[PDB]
Amino acid sequence: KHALQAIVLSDSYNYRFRPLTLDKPRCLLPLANTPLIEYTFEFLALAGVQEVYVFCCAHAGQIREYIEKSKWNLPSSPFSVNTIVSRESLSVGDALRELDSKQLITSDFILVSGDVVSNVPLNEVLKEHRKRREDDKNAIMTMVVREASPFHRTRARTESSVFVIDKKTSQCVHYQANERGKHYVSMDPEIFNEHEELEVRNDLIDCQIDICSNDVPALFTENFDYQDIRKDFVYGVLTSDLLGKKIHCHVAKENYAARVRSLQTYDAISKDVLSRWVYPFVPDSNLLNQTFSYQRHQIYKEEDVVLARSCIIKARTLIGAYTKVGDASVVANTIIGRNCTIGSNCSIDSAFLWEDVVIGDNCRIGKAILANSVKIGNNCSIEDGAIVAAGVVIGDNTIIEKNKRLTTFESHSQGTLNDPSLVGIGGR
Amino acid sequence: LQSIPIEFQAVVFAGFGNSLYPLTGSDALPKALLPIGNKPMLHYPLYWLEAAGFTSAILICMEEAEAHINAWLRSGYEGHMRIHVEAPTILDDSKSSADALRAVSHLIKNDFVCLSCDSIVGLPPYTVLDKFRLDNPSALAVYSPVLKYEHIDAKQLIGIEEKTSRLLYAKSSADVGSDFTFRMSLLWKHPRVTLNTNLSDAHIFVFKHWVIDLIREKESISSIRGDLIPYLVKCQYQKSFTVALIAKDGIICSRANNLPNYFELNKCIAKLTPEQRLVDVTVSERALVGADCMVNEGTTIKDNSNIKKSIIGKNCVIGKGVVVSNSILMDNIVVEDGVRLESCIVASGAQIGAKSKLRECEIGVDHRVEAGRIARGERLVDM
Amino acid sequence: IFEEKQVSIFSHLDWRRRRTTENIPKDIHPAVIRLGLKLANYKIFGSNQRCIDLLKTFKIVIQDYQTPYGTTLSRHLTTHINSQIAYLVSTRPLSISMGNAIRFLKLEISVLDIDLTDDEGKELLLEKIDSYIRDRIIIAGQVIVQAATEKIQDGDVILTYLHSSTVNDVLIHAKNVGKKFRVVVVDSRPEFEGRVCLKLLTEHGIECTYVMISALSYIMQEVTKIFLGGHAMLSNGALYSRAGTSLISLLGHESNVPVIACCESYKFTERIQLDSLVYNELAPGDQLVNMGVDDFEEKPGVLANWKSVKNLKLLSLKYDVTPPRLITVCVCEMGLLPSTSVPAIINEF
Repeated sequence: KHALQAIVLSDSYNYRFRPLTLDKPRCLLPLANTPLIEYTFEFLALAGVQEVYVFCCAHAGQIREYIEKSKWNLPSSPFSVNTIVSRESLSVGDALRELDSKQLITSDFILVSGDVVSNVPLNEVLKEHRKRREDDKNAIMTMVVREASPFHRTRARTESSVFVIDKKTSQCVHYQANERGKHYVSMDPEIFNEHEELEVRNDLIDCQIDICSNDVPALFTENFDYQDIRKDFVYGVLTSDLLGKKIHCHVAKENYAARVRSLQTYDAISKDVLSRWVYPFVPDSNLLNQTFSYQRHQIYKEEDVVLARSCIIKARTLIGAYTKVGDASVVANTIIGRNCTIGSNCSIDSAFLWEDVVIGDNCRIGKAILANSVKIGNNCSIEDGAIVAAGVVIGDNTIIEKNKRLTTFESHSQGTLNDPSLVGIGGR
Repeated sequence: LQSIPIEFQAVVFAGFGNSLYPLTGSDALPKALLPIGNKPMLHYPLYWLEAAGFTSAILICMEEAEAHINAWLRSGYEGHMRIHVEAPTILDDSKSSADALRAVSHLIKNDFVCLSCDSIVGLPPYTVLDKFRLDNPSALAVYSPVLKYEHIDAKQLIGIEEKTSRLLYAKSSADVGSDFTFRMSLLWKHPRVTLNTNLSDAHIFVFKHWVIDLIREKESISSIRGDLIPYLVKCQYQKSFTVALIAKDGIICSRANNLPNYFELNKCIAKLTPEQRLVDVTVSERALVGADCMVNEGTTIKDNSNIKKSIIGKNCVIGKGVVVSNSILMDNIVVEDGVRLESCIVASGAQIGAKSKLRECEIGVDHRVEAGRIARGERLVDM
Repeated sequence: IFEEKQVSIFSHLDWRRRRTTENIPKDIHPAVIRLGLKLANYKIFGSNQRCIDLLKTFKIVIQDYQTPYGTTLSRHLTTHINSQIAYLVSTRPLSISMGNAIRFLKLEISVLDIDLTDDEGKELLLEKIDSYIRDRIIIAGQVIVQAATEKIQDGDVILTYLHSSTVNDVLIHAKNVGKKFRVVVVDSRPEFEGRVCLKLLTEHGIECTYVMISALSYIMQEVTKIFLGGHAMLSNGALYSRAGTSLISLLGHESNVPVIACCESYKFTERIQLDSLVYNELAPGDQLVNMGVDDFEEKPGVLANWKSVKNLKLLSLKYDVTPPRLITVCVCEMGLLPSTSVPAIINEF
């Protein structure tokens, strides 16, 4: 009832994005002209978190830094933020064991892997969690989930799971993640006897936003074989690998909640944010003192945006400040960062533009991410799935095929720089 | 006047029960005639059907029970309603409801209400019929909370999709025991399903007429609770339906609605007593008291005995110091003089004598009992 | 007495309903019974479908109808029919379209001049029931659709309120012929029929916007045309449709947007009411309890015990009288006419 704290496992999904994030961490990527971590913080602030620990590995320098000069390190901040640098591929549990070894956990804490976007107030979810625990100390964790439809566009594969819940006590008695190849749902009978009402739900979105008790970091040192909070911990609790413990669900029927854990979720959530689903967390709220203004058909423009006449920008389009768009250019369903330049006769549809991206005349761009200071030459075609990492310069009359990942760095992703750009890569 | 065609025809199944073993080894008086409120078991499904508007019902009977059932129908059966009784030869113990329903398949022409003789139903008839009318399913089944057994069978597992009334799991809560599966194809369609072990099959069904020939051609379907299971509306289904979709529904509520298929004769009988003053038509003497209890006609009980919280049928006298408590008495029972019947069910035609003390004991038809106190037993007469 | 006209301005509106069949009269045909249940239960169908089902049911009624030979077909068929009607109106008050089809059938019951073997008598009757359903409803509807569709221009932003069969057919047809437009669906409490509309229109691949009636002023600035289906068109030229329709037409007028009423001719009436309160249909007050986003999801409401609370009364009218000056054009199978020319059409039958 006092002093809650939250554990943010940043760096969880880095390398899922990687072409991007060979430059800046995943938690600092802009979703809709705003850093991905800011959403998580605004969520924890909404929850009333007093203390945050951000487990981070790659680019922890930048992360450490953003957090210092951010408003969350100011004295008026709702919670104190502390970073914990770990080694590569940090697991949930490895961090929990590290939390136990360092003895950092007081009370109940909110455990989150990656970055969340949510306007769901956890305050009442906490009260139910505390009241449940005040007579039963074996009630270990409350799983926050979102009511949805089976084929909901926000309900991806990780979120696609079957829950079997006691309709009154809201106790999860069964969990199995959906994976095609497995065509059955089966659980031992004896549950039936013990409960007397039971709801099997394939309509739930597993947000993996979890309220945990004091026991968890200690329980993860006791069970050192546990690495995933779902198929190791939850499975173990339900199969009694971890003795005599109770797991619980909270079904949110309102609001919004989701995690940016992949490219396709980053895309779908970006849509869900431009639609007012995560209100008040929308561009025109300007939490970082922007100048975003809402307009009809979900068009978000900052001040000092230069729109030439005969330029037409269609629905669900966001444009950062100091951005120029050329004559006869059509921008539809795309997000554009600060200080960009788009030439004449361009057609940009469902794409993503971060800061300082320059695009020359006569270009067709669609369903692609163009990181900071990416330059696109005249008469270029960028197709679906394309990921153009920061700094990359595409030469004139060049076509990037679907899904090609381009970078400016030392590794796996195809194609450095200099035009005309790959093929003909002037790539080191 | 009779411009109106027949919407439903009612069929009631009265097999003779192997459960209620002490009560039913009889060819004397069948299961369907075992009294509840000093009225035969058959009275209540027939009363419910008559109040439902029905004027004609088909009673599938057992040929040994043929004679006696007919006998009660001509005289004793109150509800002014006509019952065509067909006891097909084919039916025998090694069978249950749906083959009995198949043996008379030619008699079924319209949509048909399928009831059991042990269906004690207080649920208002219109709610049942209107639901079948409004939803228009191929079949609708009624369920109810299990009985509470004030006194000192296998649980039912029912998974319905709330909010459509659709029924998606009907397997008994024993029987498949090892792993109790739910095929994932049922969670992409109908993603939200409520399960219940709290409910009991009320053996009340209403089928669209085409169902009767799913019974005709398919021979394996023995009983209805072994016939509703195989409805499946979601699966691969390569079973040659001739006859838009198939939809099976269920309904439940808080009222008296269950089956004396088990020992539940006792608890149903007990339940069956929201009533006012006890009938005049039997004589009981000063030097004795009964109250809150049911006594039927032409039973007599003389001085200093005790009838506490019990049921006494027609044709019986009781007397010389008897204490009967929480017990049930049927018919033709010469309660020898002075006994103790605490929590007992005695069958009709049964004589019990020379001080016989029975607790929690069930004693069969045409069975004398002499002295000889015992507690556990259901008894008896030999072989 | 059977009457209660008090200080309550809603005291005269018939609130008595029959929700179940309990004690249902014996002479009621099965097909009539099921219709009585669906009329009193469904959220899904309105005047047009109500009339079609009513007629097709009455054919079954007459078809299964057996002549007594103390009288014959002409004098007593109209009485048996009257019995079925009395039961149906007790489950739910008759729609104008239903009442007009009733006068049609009853008239044609009488005009057969003591002629035929009954079976022939039945035989024709179902004919102009078949023909009434054919000409007055289905054929006319198709005429209205193409008449209305050609008023749609490329770039139109069309507003439809609730769930209207006629208007839905117009829009669907419009995209089928390849018209470039988008639809604005306005919904309202207690039950949200606009969702059924939105569901339908998006499944036919039409661009759609969805708002509540509270956001009418806001969304109207995008709207270029308003299409309305009618439960009935009054003889003074007024439109008698769902409860929020006048608000649609009023704010539409203020934004210089044409109000287009689409109504079949047989739904015209001789009735003229000067307000929306004298002739209307009461909806269950308990419908207004549900907290909003969904209906029948079981949420309790502060107002749940309103029946027991003194001076607290919940109320939802089903219908609405939209004044003639707010209707731009009436589109029937006679073509596009001023709504005021309704009583003229009734003379041309």
